[PDB]
Amino acid sequence: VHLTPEEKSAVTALWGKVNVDEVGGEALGRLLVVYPWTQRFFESFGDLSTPDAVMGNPKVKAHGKKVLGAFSDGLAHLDNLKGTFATLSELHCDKLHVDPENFRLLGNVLVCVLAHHFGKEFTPPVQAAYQKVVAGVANALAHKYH
Amino acid sequence: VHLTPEEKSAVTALWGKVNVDEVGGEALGRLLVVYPWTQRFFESFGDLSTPDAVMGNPKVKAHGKKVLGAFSDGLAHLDNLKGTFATLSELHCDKLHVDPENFRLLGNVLVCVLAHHFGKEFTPPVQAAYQKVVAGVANALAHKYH
Amino acid sequence: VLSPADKTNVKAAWGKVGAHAGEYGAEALERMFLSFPTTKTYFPHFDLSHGSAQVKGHGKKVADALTNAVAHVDDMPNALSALSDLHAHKLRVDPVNFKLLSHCLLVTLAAHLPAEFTPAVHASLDKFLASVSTVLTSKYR
Amino acid sequence: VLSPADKTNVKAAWGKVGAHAGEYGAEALERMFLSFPTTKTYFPHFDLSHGSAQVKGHGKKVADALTNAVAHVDDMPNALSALSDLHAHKLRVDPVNFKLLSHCLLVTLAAHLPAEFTPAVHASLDKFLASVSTVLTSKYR
Ligand code: HEM
Ligand code: HEM
Ligand code: HEM
Ligand code: HEM
Repeated sequence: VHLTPEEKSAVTALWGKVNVDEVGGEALGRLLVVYPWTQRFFESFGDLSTPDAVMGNPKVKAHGKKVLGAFSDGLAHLDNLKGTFATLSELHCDKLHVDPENFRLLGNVLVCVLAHHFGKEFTPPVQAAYQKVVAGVANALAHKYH
Repeated sequence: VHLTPEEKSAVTALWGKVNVDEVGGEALGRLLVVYPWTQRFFESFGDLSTPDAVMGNPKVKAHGKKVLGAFSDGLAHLDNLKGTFATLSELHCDKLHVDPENFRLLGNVLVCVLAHHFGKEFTPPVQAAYQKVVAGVANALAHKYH
Repeated sequence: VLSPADKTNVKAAWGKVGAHAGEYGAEALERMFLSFPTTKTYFPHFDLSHGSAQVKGHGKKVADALTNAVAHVDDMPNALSALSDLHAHKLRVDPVNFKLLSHCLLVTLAAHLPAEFTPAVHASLDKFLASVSTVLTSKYR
Repeated sequence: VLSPADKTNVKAAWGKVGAHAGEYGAEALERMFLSFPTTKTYFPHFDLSHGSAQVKGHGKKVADALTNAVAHVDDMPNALSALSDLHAHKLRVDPVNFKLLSHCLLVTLAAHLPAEFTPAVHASLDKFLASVSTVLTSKYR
């Protein structure tokens, strides 16, 4: 995604230090809590009437688990995301009917969860690249709408 | 994009009766009035302090025709909107700094204009077509952001 | 977030809508399902096909509900708090959809009241539909 | 459009930031300027390089603006009334920028307050900043 080496370094460095098991879930829980309408796409998860069961909820953590794997996917497919998320594009759009704004919201949350755990070590410069990564995926994801 | 011969028909049909001297200006006028922050990109045009002011303005009527123009060109290459707008996209994104959400609002203003002119001749099936187009242009124009 | 002038037209417009409120709400609702298919899913228990009766049964509701928001335009978050709970908590509608139904209302109102759809009114109406929308989508948890 | 409980987290969050105010506003601003570079075109004359005393002067002006908003919370159009004339009539800031800035204050706070940036919290500040922005961009004519 036209990123520079600089922006590639700062990233792949901080992604390694990512809790491949707890961040995906931290994100989806946060989306679901702040952008509650996103909850409609997750009835089969069950209890989400409060911020706590949401965060706690296994399925969420279980799902956020996969979601992130897709982010790590492109984070080493930066020259071809449109491809990387084709099927994922076909799912959320044609089959799920998820409004593309939400992808920009989730990734924007993904930047918040990352900004939580890595505090100071998440600098404006880093953000700017991630913001670029999230933009990519986000749009790359909306493609079956292009 | 990709409409259906059913749609391609109703559009090219309707497009014909459009007054290629008023509509473009109509849309650009309402854009400016309804979503006023957009005036910011038009200081060079002069007086735009009141609806009548903006709508009256010939600088607006002038620019409106150029804009309408590009739609016409695009309606003609529904199979290559991305390329058709390639330079305009560098123009609007890299050079002018317009936020893409605004391309979507001009497209919706246009559609309100076609409804205002063509009254009930502008039917759900037809607007649906047009909505496919203006979305298309909107997406096409936004590429230097993709 | 409106204005004295705005409200004036919101009425001036409503005015020439009067007892057509249901004829319109339908068309808006239909233009919406037609132009933006994803919005359909919010109505599975619905024969959406043209002329659908329940669709019109809805059109009149929505319109009336708007007629309310115009009258109680100064106490909205309150006079429409039953609909927010419905649309935010229960139904859980994406805020993006209120943008579409609103656009379609402006289009509908557009093609049926060519004289009240003046740039300054359009601007006004747009602001009004904007606020109502923030209401019905403002109680999420 | 904020539940009495939101305001709670807004004041236990505002508090935990206190003197960092002017400091964090500068960091919220830099993130915006770097992550979303078009935003720079609204400050033509400024120097927006790291440690720019210009950014920091403003960052605080901004953070003060907020604490002032976190005060007259239910009479915002009126408290922030004047700032609405600057960003809406004089500067005509694209409303999309507000969303950009708000997302940065957020990321700024979650990197400097892990002890108070829990979910229920996060959604409170977002509802808040959004209402803040709605107003500062709500007067356009
Ligand atoms: C851009 C960020 C996102 C990524 C990377 C992502 C990724 C994924 C992945 C990898 C799956 C599992 C696919 C499979 O193997 O079956 C999935 C499923 C799903 N996602 Fe997302 N997602 C994102 C955003 C969203 C948003 C914004 C929503 C709606 C609020 C959403 C709703 C769903 C739903 C309902 C499923 C279940 C699909 C099924 O199993 O039938 N996702 N997502
Ligand atoms: C998506 C629908 C739009 C189309 C088809 C379109 C098309 C055009 C065209 C054909 C030109 C003149 C190019 C030239 O002669 O060099 C132009 C110029 C311009 N447009 Fe747009 N435009 C659209 C939306 C917008 C929006 C939403 C804005 C911001 C509110 C905007 C702002 C401008 C400005 C400031 C210029 C002057 C460029 C110059 O003088 O170098 N346009 N546009
Ligand atoms: C102008 C904005 C809107 C207004 C004023 C409005 C108003 C209403 C009203 C008055 C009702 C029925 C209330 C009752 O009988 O208890 C209703 C129901 C409903 N609305 Fe809306 N609405 C709006 C936008 C939307 C949008 C954007 C959607 C999503 C596409 C939506 C989806 C629904 C659904 C699914 C129901 C329940 C239908 C049923 O099963 O009976 N509404 N709305
Ligand atoms: C959290 C939302 C925001 C708040 C609370 C805020 C607050 C303020 C305040 C308090 C001032 C100085 C007012 C005065 O002393 O007269 C100001 C000035 C200004 N703001 Fe904002 N602002 C916000 C968002 C934005 C955004 C998104 C932009 C667009 C990039 C922007 C652009 C400007 C500009 C260009 C000035 C004038 C600077 C100068 O000439 O010294 N603001 N803002």
